[PDB]
Amino acid sequence: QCYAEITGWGKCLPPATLSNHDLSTFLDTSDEWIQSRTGIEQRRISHVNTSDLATVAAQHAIACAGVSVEEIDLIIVATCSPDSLIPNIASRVQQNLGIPSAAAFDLNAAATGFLYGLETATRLMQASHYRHALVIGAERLSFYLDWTKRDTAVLFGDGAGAVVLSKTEQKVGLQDAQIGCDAQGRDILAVPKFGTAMDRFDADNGYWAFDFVGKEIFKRAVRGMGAAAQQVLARSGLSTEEIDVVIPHQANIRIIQTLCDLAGIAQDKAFVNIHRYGNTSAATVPIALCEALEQGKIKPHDDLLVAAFGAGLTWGAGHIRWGERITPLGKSDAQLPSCDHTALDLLSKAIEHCKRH
Amino acid sequence: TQCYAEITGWGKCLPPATLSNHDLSTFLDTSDEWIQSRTGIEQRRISHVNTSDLATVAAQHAIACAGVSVEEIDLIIVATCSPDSLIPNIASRVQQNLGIPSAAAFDLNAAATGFLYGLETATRLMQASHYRHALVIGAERLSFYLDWTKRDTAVLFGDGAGAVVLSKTEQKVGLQDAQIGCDAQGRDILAVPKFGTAMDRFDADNGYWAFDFVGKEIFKRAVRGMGAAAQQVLARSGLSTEEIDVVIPHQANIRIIQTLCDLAGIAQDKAFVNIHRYGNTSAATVPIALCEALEQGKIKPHDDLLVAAFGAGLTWGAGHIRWGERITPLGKSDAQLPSCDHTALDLLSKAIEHCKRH
Ligand SMILES: CC(C)(COP(=O)(O)OP(=O)(O)OC[C@H]1O[C@@H](n2cnc3c(N)ncnc32)[C@H](O)[C@@H]1OP(=O)(O)O)[C@@H](O)C(=O)NCCC(=O)NCCS
Ligand SMILES: CCCCCCCC(=O)O
Repeated sequence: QCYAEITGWGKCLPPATLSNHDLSTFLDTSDEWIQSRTGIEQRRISHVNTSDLATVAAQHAIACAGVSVEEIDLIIVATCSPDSLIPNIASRVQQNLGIPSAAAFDLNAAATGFLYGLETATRLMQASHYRHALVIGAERLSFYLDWTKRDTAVLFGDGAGAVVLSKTEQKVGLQDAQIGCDAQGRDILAVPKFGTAMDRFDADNGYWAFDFVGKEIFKRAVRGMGAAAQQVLARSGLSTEEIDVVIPHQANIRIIQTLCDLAGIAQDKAFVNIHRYGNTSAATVPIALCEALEQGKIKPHDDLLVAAFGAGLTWGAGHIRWGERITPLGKSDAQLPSCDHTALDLLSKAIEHCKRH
Repeated sequence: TQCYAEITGWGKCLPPATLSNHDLSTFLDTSDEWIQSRTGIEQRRISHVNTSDLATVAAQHAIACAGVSVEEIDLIIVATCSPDSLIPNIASRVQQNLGIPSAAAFDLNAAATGFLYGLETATRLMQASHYRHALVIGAERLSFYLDWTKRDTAVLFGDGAGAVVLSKTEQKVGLQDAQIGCDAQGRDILAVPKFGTAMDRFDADNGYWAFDFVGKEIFKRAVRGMGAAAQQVLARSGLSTEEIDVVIPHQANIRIIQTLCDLAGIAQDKAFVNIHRYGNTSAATVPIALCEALEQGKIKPHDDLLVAAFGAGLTWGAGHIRWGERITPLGKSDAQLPSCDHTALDLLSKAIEHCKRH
């Protein structure tokens, strides 16, 4: 019996920041409404592709773990916004990092993708011959947004988070997990016409709908994450009070609060950074984990509950038992190339096109 | 304690519209003579429906074949590089279509090696955790991507889907050892760089994307990648090469398949080939081939199978499957695609005209 210890953690947030005030200059919205309803103050807009965000996050996690790129056997990138479909962006991260041989694939389960990835990498390592793995959640959601619709335009940001996993006999890392999907919620969070269903030669194919029914997402997410968390906790044999930290998906603060309240988990145990970055889909959990560790929220031997949901409607929860070390072995100098533009400047073309159309 | 994931169901979905080599000759400077001689491809299928619809039908056939209830399916993996949509994933669409409650549902992209990646992943998930039954699907609508003015690539690819159902068991069956990987130095020799979030969303000409393709370099890297993976798998199995009963390869090029077998010392007649009927269907190739090998009586109970594949990445893989007792379906499915009211040329008419005009 082995386990997959989380030995490295890292993040990459692009520098360009879009404030609620910035959004109010081109949409009929306010910082007052957004902060009160969502809890989001700011979000980051990438000047580079998803794979570049993923690469920097991975470099930080590798340094943190002190592992050699020659030791990495498996690379999973969880994303719904890959640079390209052919080939996958896991292979681009592999190419960028100079990792020889590793299995490299992209996984799409929306914002639950990082937990899906962590479950998958963990079980691969437990049942087969993978010694070290790199699991990355990375998104450039700004690509997708309709800048005339305030409902969806204020919720999402770009970013990437990463972990490195190391095979061990110590009972650490992901213990039980339950992942799933409520396919009856499929049509309430969707971009139906980007992908091979779109008309390739229609000049207006860029003006797609972002389907979004917020109250239905709320209900299904709470139900989905809640029951998954219960299964995990029940299988662990832990009482609810033994959970030290909750690392949730960062989509909505009231969802996080409701999840904890219905579970009877203390509100102050949930790590929240949505105010800074908004919803970065698959990046939310690994960015949050990385920041929780940086800010001293996770102690050695802590019991963590991870929980997430996403378009699908995918859902999941996991129980992580932390090991001995909460400090990086090394630091990485890795950074994105310099950003010569403001967030409004980056979005200028897309805003003008959506408004004209 | 030690369990295994038996392949208990297999199924396929090939769309009805057939594009012949003659059809291709009416709008490209090519001939059936050249294509059949050079590639061995006679026909390929062009879908009138989205990838998820192909995936759904293949799954229905596999589920009937396995005699499993949709309530028993705990995991759905769709390997594809041509999904209907990115948000949400198409695994969830298959789940919605089939009425599967609760199952983990995700899309996996490792190009044509995706089915083997999927089979490895589902197997290990079942071995290390609480998944009793899984559905693993390779499904593609590659016709979406093609430049119909370029005969080089336009004659090689097709649409389709294949599926398996896996069932947890104590019997030493299903996927035994596997080795999967990626040669990222081959990343730039097979690619469609400008479809995805790297593309200009508001450029009216963003549909006319280029391909990176260096055929001799793909050949070399694919043979090297699959060959060494197959060796690792065989070496870990403790089997001699003569004990392999059937090879189920990726159907990209017949000389690649031949070279793989020759360098491994595997008899050429053990490799199952259906590229002549369907061309390269990326992640669907292996599961369609497996399904057809079973239908045609090529796989016996207790046979040792070698699966091998490669794809853009350059991803690569091999697997050793030990077959169990049953090679016949428990049930048949009536599931079919909706009627196709168009010929393959009619389906491709708009895309052909646009590519020619541009
Ligand atoms: C076995 C192998 C020789 C197969 O070759 P092939 O792709 O079937 O055919 P080739 O690319 O060698 O083409 C041979 C000639 O036919 C011509 N040709 C190509 N497509 C044609 C068409 N549709 N009609 C008529 N002639 C054509 C070419 O001009 C070429 O001549 P050239 O060498 O002077 O350019 C292999 O070594 C190879 O090169 N494969 C390339 C692709 C590959 O290996 N994998 C792709 C999977 S994604
Ligand atoms: C132009 C798109 C064709 C599909 C390329 C991937 C096929 C493979 O992996 O073998």
